[PDB]
Amino acid sequence: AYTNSFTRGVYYPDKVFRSSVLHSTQDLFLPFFSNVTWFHAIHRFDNPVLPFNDGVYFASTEKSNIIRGWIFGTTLDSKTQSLLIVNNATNVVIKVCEFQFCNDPFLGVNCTFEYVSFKNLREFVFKNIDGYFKIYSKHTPINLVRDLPQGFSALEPLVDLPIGINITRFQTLLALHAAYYVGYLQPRTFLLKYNENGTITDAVD
Amino acid sequence: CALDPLSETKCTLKSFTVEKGIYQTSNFRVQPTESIVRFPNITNLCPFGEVFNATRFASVYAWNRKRISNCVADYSVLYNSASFSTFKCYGVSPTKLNDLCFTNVYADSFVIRGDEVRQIAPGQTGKIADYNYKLPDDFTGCVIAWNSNNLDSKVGGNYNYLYRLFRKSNLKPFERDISTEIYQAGSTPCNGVEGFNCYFPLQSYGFQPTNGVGYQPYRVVVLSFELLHAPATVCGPKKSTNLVKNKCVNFNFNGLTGTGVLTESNKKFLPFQQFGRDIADTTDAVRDPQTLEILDITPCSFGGVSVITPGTNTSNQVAVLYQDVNCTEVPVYSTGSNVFQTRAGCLIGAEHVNNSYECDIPIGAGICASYQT
Amino acid sequence: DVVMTQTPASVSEPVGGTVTTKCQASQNIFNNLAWYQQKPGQPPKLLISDASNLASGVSSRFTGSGSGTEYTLTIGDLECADGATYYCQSTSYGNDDGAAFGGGTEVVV
Amino acid sequence: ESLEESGGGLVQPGASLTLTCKASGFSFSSGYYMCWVRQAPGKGLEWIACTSGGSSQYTIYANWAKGRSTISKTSSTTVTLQMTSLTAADTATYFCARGPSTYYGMDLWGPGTLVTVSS
Ligand SMILES: *[C@@H]1O[C@H](CO)[C@@H](O)[C@H](O)[C@H]1NC(C)=O
Ligand SMILES: *[C@@H]1O[C@H](CO)[C@@H](O)[C@H](O)[C@H]1NC(C)=O
Ligand SMILES: *[C@@H]1O[C@H](CO)[C@@H](O)[C@H](O)[C@H]1NC(C)=O
Ligand SMILES: *[C@@H]1O[C@H](CO)[C@@H](O)[C@H](O)[C@H]1NC(C)=O
Ligand SMILES: *[C@@H]1O[C@H](CO)[C@@H](O)[C@H](O)[C@H]1NC(C)=O
Ligand SMILES: *[C@@H]1O[C@H](CO)[C@@H](O)[C@H](O)[C@H]1NC(C)=O
Ligand SMILES: *[C@@H]1O[C@H](CO)[C@@H](O)[C@H](O)[C@H]1NC(C)=O
Ligand SMILES: *[C@@H]1O[C@H](CO)[C@@H](O)[C@H](O)[C@H]1NC(C)=O
Ligand SMILES: *[C@@H]1O[C@H](CO)[C@@H](O)[C@H](O)[C@H]1NC(C)=O
Repeated sequence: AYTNSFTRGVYYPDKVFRSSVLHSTQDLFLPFFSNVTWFHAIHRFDNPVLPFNDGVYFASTEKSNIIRGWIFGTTLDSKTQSLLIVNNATNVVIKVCEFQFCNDPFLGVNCTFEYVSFKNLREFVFKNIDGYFKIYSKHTPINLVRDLPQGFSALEPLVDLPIGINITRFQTLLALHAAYYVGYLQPRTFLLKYNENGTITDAVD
Repeated sequence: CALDPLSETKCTLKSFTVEKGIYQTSNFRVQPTESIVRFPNITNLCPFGEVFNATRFASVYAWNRKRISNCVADYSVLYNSASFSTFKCYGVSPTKLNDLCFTNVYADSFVIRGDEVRQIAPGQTGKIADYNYKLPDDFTGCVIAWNSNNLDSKVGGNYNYLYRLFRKSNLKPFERDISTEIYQAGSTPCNGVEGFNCYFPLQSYGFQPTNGVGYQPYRVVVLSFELLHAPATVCGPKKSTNLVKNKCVNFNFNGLTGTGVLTESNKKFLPFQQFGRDIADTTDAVRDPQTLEILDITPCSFGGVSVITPGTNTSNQVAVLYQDVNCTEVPVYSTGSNVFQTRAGCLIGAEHVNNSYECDIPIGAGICASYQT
Repeated sequence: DVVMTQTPASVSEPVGGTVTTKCQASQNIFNNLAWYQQKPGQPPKLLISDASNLASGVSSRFTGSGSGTEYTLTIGDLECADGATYYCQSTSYGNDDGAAFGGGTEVVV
Repeated sequence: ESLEESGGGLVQPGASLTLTCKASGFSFSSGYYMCWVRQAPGKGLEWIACTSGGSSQYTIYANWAKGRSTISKTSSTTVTLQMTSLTAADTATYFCARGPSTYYGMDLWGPGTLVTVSS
């Protein structure tokens, strides 16, 4: 099952501030009205393996926060060093340690780098450029439970950790005692409309 | 060509007679007053506070070993502390230790009585140095010990601290051995712990507050260093010079390295954003990394320098118009008695007159200068 | 290199009195000071080290105190043989702080 | 123990001089520093340089004589120090003193030698 991402998937390309300026940037983005992939997790139903291919846009709408973390690695089966992010209520954990995981690892209800920091829809972009791993996030409320709604919402950077490990494959975690969308980025020039306050209110491909 | 504005006009015109009018001769330019670098605050400050003011140090024979790397080691806290009385340290000056950058740091922390505090030094021989902890001859570390009689010693003598007094050989530089093999001597029949010429190599000395200062325990830490044979991971802090506003100063905020005047800006910034740019891709506002506020930057005042003069035959008196600049920063001309300000610029050497006549030497923005009685 | 400023240049005290000599540094030395007595025609002799410790064969009359940047040397019960020049010197051998002496201070009985 | 100096005396202005200190009864271990000090005929002591003993080659120069002195350990019992571009102000008495690695004061001072820079 697929869906089409109307306008979502745009982030601030850099920490530069601009006011009332239409600024054109050539960067890795998610195309407008592009078909992105749907996944189910209720009822069985499991999460499959995904590639990276120059960045991932991940948008999960949740009620009880089934999503619990991400795995980014070429192999991530204890073969080579792999980035691991685990989101717990206590704190967010980022490791590079090698771990062996089965085909369908479920969660009950050497390390090189480390970091510690359906009404709800969590939007994210994870990218790897110039050896830098970048995260952009938003948590706008959605009143539509069928699909992501028509509209726009900019994405704000949260972490710029230099992991330095090439990623060509990615997996998500779920909780077992819930659909989510995955898009794809590629170089596509955008024209972003900066507000008087610096917020990106509109963008054109 | 530099004596006075009339001479500058003559040089630019390449003629010894200058006709009545306004002639642009040179370019005004305000040089930066100074340089300010407001670098951000500490990225990863792992201190030696817990290493030094620890709950209890380890025994001298098996000392507390710590590795310091991938940090910003603040040596200033150690430098400012006057409680240290045996700062017997080599290779680096205490004041320049912050500037010095090393790949690795080793912390060897233990307790030593005042009698053998001397023995904690390279090239020194003694029972404690040769049995518990020895320093290398090529010692680049930093030895710091301070009094702890009020903390370590207890009533009736303290026995939680153990040291080795008997050993057949001497410890090689930076060697730890907790095996504590039984000491043997003479005919060596001592299979157990006690025998002829046999004693336990480990022992404990009662530490008392009323004991002599030489026998009083001191807390001692050795900061072993090493040369730059690799990219450095632990280093010192950076500069935190002050900020100056309403003055043309070269500034460095988070590597911006821009030159201009700084003012408080009414424009708002998003928390992640650190600086702003114009429609022409030129920086116009910077968020200060040290303190979160916005500073509007505008380029150093500059503009043409024009000489307004009548015919050199009529008179040799001239006026100077600095185009598009306010007279406050113009001096950064000799005839400072009258200095008038107009939209065209700052005019020096001419007096304003309420009366209006036909234009003779246009200046700009509806103002003309003329030579009259 | 740290510099030693030793005052007063010349002092005069009667027999049995006390004479105090002040030594100041440009940076913090953390003790590591040595007080010396030099008689004319004789190489300097050590009196006090570590700014508080007295060596063997040194009378208890000599006493050094102070910490940080300011140091003091006092000599009690002055004797006829005590007439000499006293010096203060940092003992930083391989610390880049140097071991420069201060201005010599002669004493008059 | 004892310390002795040799190689001093009259030196022509603008020339170079070499001074050697020889020890008797001990060796230049890594726990002792060989230091050099000078004394003007009517002035106080002026420190020159030091060199760590043992296998260490660490050496510290003074600010005034950073480029005009060369101190190095030739042997476990003998040390040498060289002056360059001698002037009349360098006429002084050189003392060879040892300094323990514990950073105590200098003990066992040498008798000293006089060097005169004149023609
Ligand atoms: C989405 O677009 C892709 C690429 O053109 C296409 O293969 C796919 O069939 C589309 N999905 C739907 C549901 O139309
Ligand atoms: C971490 O991962 C592997 C696991 O086999 C280990 O052998 C290797 O030395 C480590 N790599 C780095 C770069 O530290
Ligand atoms: C990208 O992955 C390849 C393996 O296909 C690896 O050789 C290369 O070093 C990686 N590049 C970076 C920047 O990590
Ligand atoms: C811009 O100004 C404030 C800044 O907080 C913001 O709340 C307001 O909604 C913004 N105005 C518009 C028209 O978007
Ligand atoms: C350190 O930098 C931070 C940056 O947020 C600033 O708020 C703070 O005042 C600075 N100084 C101290 C002593 O924390
Ligand atoms: C911790 O140790 C440091 C060593 O520099 C000292 O300055 C500081 O006062 C100590 N802290 C307390 C709370 O005693
Ligand atoms: C200046 O005026 C004088 C007298 O009025 C005249 O002779 C001369 O030619 C004039 N010079 C110029 C350059 O016009
Ligand atoms: C300089 O002139 C400008 C332009 O008229 C004026 O707004 C400003 O207040 C003046 N600045 C100073 C420092 O007097
Ligand atoms: C021109 O008029 C002003 C009032 O606007 C008057 O005060 C002033 O004297 C006149 N200017 C000069 C330079 O005399």
